[PDB]
Amino acid sequence: TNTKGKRRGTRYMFSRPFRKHGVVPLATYMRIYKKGDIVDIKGMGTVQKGMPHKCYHGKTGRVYNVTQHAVGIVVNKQVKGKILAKRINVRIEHIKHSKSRDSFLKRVKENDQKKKEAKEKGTWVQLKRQPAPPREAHFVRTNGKEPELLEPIPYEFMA
Amino acid sequence: GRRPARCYRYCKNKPYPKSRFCRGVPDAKIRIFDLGRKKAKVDEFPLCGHMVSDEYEQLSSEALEAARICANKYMVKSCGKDGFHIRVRLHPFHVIRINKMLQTGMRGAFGKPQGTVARVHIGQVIMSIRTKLQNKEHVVEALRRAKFKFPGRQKIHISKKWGFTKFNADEFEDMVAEKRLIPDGCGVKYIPNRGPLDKWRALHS
Amino acid sequence: AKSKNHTTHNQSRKWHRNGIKKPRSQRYESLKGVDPKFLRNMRFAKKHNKKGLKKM
Amino acid sequence: VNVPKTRRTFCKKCGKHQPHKVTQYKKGKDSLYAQGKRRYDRKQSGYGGQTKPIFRKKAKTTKKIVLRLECVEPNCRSKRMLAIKRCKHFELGGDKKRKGQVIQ
RNA sequence: GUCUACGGCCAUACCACCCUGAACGCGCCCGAUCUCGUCUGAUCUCGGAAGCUAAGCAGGGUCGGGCCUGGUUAGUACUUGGAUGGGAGACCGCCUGGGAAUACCGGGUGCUGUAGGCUU
RNA sequence: GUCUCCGUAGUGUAGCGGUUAUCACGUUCGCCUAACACGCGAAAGGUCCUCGGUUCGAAACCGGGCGGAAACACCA
RNA sequence: ACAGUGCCAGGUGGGGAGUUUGACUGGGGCGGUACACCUGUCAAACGGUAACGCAGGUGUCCUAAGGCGAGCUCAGGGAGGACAGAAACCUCCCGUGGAGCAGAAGGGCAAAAGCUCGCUUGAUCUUGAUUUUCAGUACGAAUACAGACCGUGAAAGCGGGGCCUCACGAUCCUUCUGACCUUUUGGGUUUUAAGCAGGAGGUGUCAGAAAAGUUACCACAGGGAUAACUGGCUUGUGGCGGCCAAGCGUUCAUAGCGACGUCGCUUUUUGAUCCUUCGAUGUCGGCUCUUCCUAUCAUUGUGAAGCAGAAUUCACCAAGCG
RNA sequence: UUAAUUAAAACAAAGCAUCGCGAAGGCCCGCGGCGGGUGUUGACGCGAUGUGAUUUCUGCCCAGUGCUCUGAAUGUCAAAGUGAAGAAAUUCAAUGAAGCGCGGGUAAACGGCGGGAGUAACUAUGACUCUCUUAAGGUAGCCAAAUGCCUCGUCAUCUAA
RNA sequence: AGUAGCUGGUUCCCUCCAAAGUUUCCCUCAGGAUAGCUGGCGCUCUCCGCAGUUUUAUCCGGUAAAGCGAAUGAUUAGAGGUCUUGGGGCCGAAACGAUCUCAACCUAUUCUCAAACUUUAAAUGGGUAAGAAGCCCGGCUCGCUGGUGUGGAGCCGGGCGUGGAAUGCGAGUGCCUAGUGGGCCACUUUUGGUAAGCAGAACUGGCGCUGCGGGAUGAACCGAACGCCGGGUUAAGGCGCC
Ligand SMILES: [Mg+2]
Ligand SMILES: [Mg+2]
Ligand SMILES: [Mg+2]
Ligand SMILES: [Mg+2]
Ligand SMILES: [Mg+2]
Ligand SMILES: [Mg+2]
Ligand SMILES: [Mg+2]
Ligand SMILES: [Mg+2]
Ligand SMILES: [Mg+2]
Ligand SMILES: [Mg+2]
Ligand SMILES: [Mg+2]
Ligand SMILES: [Mg+2]
Ligand SMILES: [Mg+2]
Ligand SMILES: [Mg+2]
Ligand SMILES: [Mg+2]
Ligand SMILES: [Mg+2]
Ligand SMILES: [Mg+2]
Ligand SMILES: [Mg+2]
Ligand SMILES: [Mg+2]
Ligand SMILES: [Mg+2]
Ligand SMILES: [Mg+2]
Ligand SMILES: [Mg+2]
Ligand SMILES: [Mg+2]
Ligand SMILES: [Mg+2]
Ligand SMILES: [Mg+2]
Ligand SMILES: [Mg+2]
Ligand SMILES: [Mg+2]
Ligand SMILES: [Mg+2]
Ligand SMILES: [Mg+2]
Ligand SMILES: [Mg+2]
Ligand SMILES: [Mg+2]
Ligand SMILES: [Mg+2]
Ligand SMILES: [Mg+2]
Ligand SMILES: [Mg+2]
Ligand SMILES: [Mg+2]
Ligand SMILES: [Mg+2]
Ligand SMILES: [Mg+2]
Ligand SMILES: [Mg+2]
Ligand SMILES: [Mg+2]
Ligand SMILES: [Mg+2]
Ligand SMILES: [Mg+2]
Ligand SMILES: [Mg+2]
Ligand SMILES: [Mg+2]
Ligand SMILES: [Mg+2]
Ligand SMILES: [Mg+2]
Ligand SMILES: [Mg+2]
Ligand SMILES: [Mg+2]
Ligand SMILES: [Mg+2]
Ligand SMILES: [Mg+2]
Ligand SMILES: [Zn+2]
Repeated sequence: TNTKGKRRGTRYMFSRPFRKHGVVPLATYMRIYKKGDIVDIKGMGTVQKGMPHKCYHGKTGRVYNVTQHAVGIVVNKQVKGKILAKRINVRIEHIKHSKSRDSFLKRVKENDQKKKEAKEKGTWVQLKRQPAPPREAHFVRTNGKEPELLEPIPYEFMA
Repeated sequence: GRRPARCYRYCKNKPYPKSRFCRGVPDAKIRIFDLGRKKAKVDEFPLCGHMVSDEYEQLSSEALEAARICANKYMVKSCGKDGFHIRVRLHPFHVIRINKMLQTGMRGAFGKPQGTVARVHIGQVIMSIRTKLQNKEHVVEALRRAKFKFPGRQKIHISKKWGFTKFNADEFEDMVAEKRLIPDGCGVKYIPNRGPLDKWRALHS
Repeated sequence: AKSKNHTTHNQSRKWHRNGIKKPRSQRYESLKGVDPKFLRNMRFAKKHNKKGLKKM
Repeated sequence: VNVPKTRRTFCKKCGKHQPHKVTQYKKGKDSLYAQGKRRYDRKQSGYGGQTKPIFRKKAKTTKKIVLRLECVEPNCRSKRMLAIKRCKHFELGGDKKRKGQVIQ
């Protein structure tokens, strides 16, 4: 069997990228995390304190507690046939604001403005996204040039 | 002394180099990969034939040694000791193990090193011969004979590259005229339009 | 005698018979595990809410 | 392991850091009239032979060292147990390490 | 056009060598009474203002190395799903989708926030 | 094959992590004897089996080799 | 006044009694520990993932090798300098770490996490939450805080052990520490004893019995979950046979042989495995008797020889008869 | 002698050699006693062992494990008794039976009884020597013996083999 | 009526639902406890929520491949310098004087490689989001933080429905609970072994528990899953005769 070691199998996961070792940029420490924020967990091997467990590397959670150096994250973990909402304490080095919801918040603001602005102009605008439709009919001009004829090439043993 | 080569023909195990974990590997049967007139300049042997593997398999260091002798002797007899240069293009790095039986059985069955083999892919060159353009017939015959020392199917192919270089034979001469190629013994260094202009001055002075 | 050692064969089939249900979500989460110093003041903030009742 | 014979650490009686005398803890001799030793004697009497297990399969080769602290305040003299990790060799107030010395 | 202090990203910013640097700066620089520290006022600390851009530093240069970024490599290698496909096998082809990396060729060579100067 | 152990002057052997690498025999030089032996006074001579490693320092301690020697190998 | 006997106490006591004499395991035993743990790989780019899989490590070590601060920069190399030489010490230059950080490995680290100094004991007291294994139990280890006392620094801060990943232990019992503590049974005082809380004494079979053999005089319950025949898959080993052709054969590769290599066949060898049989398939050899195969020793009909004859060798059709 | 798979080389045996015991004893039985067997006995006896007629001989080892003998000289050592502290429970000390330790004896008690190298004027051996070594280092005998793996040992005899 | 974690047996019909041979602990390995898988009883609602799926956003990763004129490790061949070190020579008085020559060394190239290497780097894959529990305003509480009426959280009132991707589908929740805890087979991936109808894993699907058409025959292959029937048409397979 394997060992139950805490950091087994993290040889590459927690190592620093190529030529990106050394000091941690201080903007990592200047980010503002608030209750309810969505953060991507990513263990950084440079700082060994508050390291998230390997199972949480690459998961995205929600901030619920904020301390001097770390935050509390509610992150789903699947164990066998059930999913548990787990609460981890992770130093802010090993997290980053998730941009998954930013596209949504951008859309909400755009939606509301169009909803508000169109209302005063008495028009119905589309708000819901849609899947990419089949492309509509169109014309392809030849510009007086015959399409290039293609043929398969002969085999050659370029060994 | 060793098992029939059918036992270790196929690439069934991951590559198993002689490393700090696999200790006690006996030396490979083949120790010489270049023979003939190795010191001939790039311009003396424009022709190159290849023995190309048509299968994904393992060749034993014993069969590499056997083929090398087979191809080398025929060339010495039909072209002279100074009329060719042979380069075996496979090195036996993968190690094959043996679980020696006389009795535990299959308990503790991991095997000790038994030998070495080269893992060859389809379309991969097994060995190469460069010589003069008038010995094209003797190159094919040398490589045709050497095929009988290897399992599986191998194809002979006369390359379009000049000798053991990576540059096509139909233009190699033109590139050397304008100093895009610089002979450096058996091969040619490539001169790009890059780097300090001093190096250009040296080539043109 | 010897027997099988371990497997997870048939396990994702059993897990999905009653579905891999996500955890239940309520609009109010428990304050369990939050900073004790911050929770102490939040209780004090609630405790005196009624002081500004008339002003509200 | 080498430990100083004094250390300024926390005293519970005083509620503040105080100097402490440090010594090794030693198990006291067993009382004949402790309830556990009285029950054992009565059960071991008469016939029946041994009645409790006798442990044989010892495995540990060291013990956890417990340091007996005492507050040096003449009025307090409170004591506390402070266990440290396992060690084969333990001493109190041994010679302190020196750096850049020739070893003879 | 540009610098000083403090920075963000952390080579398009690095490394080697060469050229040029108005003004103010930043420096080199001159000393050791005091503060401070040394085997040594070299460094560190302190007090200064005779000299100099020599160097640091700034800008530029190099068919420059690196680095960043494209092209090619190549719809190649690899790959998800399919067949009562081929082949003794090893393996390979096709159908349905995804899709790399060298060598080789080209382009680029720091951006910028806060505050404060110089430059008619 | 599994397990345990051993390699030190020419021979047989000690070495209680810091030695001028112990003892006996052997070899050499000189006395003694007409000579030999015995004996007396001196001298020399260790690839610490080999490679690597920990250590401030390895002949020793720990691993990989090279030879050697024991003990086992049963129920059919 | 002892023998002796009654009752206690210490020794002896397989004469006798009871009982035990681990587990995993390509049968069991012997051997190993894959039994509690840790690193890399396997492992198929979340996590998880087996084998007596592979390469290794652990039961320790540290008054500093813990904590803070400051100051420095390492391995290696180049070039110089009395003795000084490959190697002593001094100087300048290059040096992205190629060093060091107790140890296995992997990760991390350069005005530091390394080295050297100065001061120190955050390796202290305390309640909860969390993570890892996970049953979302325990321990162990670890993470964020919170409340006190502190250290260090000019300060921001950092620190409640070791840069991170291992370095460990329930109940019962014993021992120590703590309180103007509770109980100590009708009340009171006092010794004692028992409670409550936190350490330690240990269970390495490491969620934790107290444990030697032999049986061929043997027994029961079972097992084809499991060994000793046959049979089956496989064919490494054994046997037999091809292909290439360096050589041998005075000459001459192939009359006859044939290295280095390589492709097969057979199940008359041994293995490997454990599929059938343990509410029983009688276990070696010989004798006797029939039958079948051909990979042919002889005989019939043939081809080739380094076939003059004779003798012999190679090969073909061939298992009728020996 | 294994009734009913073993008739034997197994057991017994005379012979031989040990050992205990002089009776309030040795050896043994018995739950029990002024109990019982040997014993209607007395060392030419009774009890406990080994070997196994005769013949010849029975070597060395007391370190190990046993057995045995001497003991206040004398480490450890229970209860009881003695002394001191205390309110007592209790604690502490002093003393010190056997047995263990200590020292002798004993192998017809259980048992045990080496290794390396050099050396004689052909070669071979090596009487001889050196060395490490144990409590002795296997002596007189005997042997491919019912005991020897290698092994169907080597030589001779017995056969055509 | 000793105990038996072991062998054997365990008696009527129909209807409905329907497993497991896996996790952890156990002197645990032929057995238990435990979670999972099952059944039954319901209840709380409904006529927003959810999903073994895709889309759109956004992260995570170090395998396939590739690389080695990039680090580590292994490795073939020549070429140019070379006094900075050696072996041979070699003319001497002789030296770092001359002379080559072969080596080490250095610089560019070159052949071949890695499960316990790597700058790169897929496919398949894992997490999250796609709103009313949202958005936007005004106010109030604080013993927390604080140059600031700053920050943060909490609470009160108010206003906004184009319910803000596709598709499909009613959901939530609680008790009690048996059997199981020997598995085995196939595509792909994969460890050991010469290999095995061998031993050990991942994924899905199967057999076990399951008939039926085809593969002559057959646990697993191919097709397809089953109330009792009539007609029609098919799948995989077939159409000389059987
Ligand atoms: Mg394999
Ligand atoms: Mg099982
Ligand atoms: Mg008693
Ligand atoms: Mg000026
Ligand atoms: Mg100065
Ligand atoms: Mg200048
Ligand atoms: Mg450039
Ligand atoms: Mg610039
Ligand atoms: Mg007894
Ligand atoms: Mg008994
Ligand atoms: Mg067993
Ligand atoms: Mg995966
Ligand atoms: Mg520092
Ligand atoms: Mg605190
Ligand atoms: Mg440290
Ligand atoms: Mg009273
Ligand atoms: Mg018997
Ligand atoms: Mg027997
Ligand atoms: Mg079976
Ligand atoms: Mg068999
Ligand atoms: Mg064979
Ligand atoms: Mg010839
Ligand atoms: Mg099986
Ligand atoms: Mg039967
Ligand atoms: Mg029969
Ligand atoms: Mg029968
Ligand atoms: Mg025939
Ligand atoms: Mg009988
Ligand atoms: Mg009879
Ligand atoms: Mg006797
Ligand atoms: Mg005798
Ligand atoms: Mg004796
Ligand atoms: Mg004997
Ligand atoms: Mg004799
Ligand atoms: Mg005789
Ligand atoms: Mg005889
Ligand atoms: Mg009954
Ligand atoms: Mg009964
Ligand atoms: Mg059982
Ligand atoms: Mg237990
Ligand atoms: Mg059964
Ligand atoms: Mg990996
Ligand atoms: Mg690869
Ligand atoms: Mg299998
Ligand atoms: Mg069943
Ligand atoms: Mg089913
Ligand atoms: Mg079916
Ligand atoms: Mg068929
Ligand atoms: Mg019909
Ligand atoms: Zn105190």
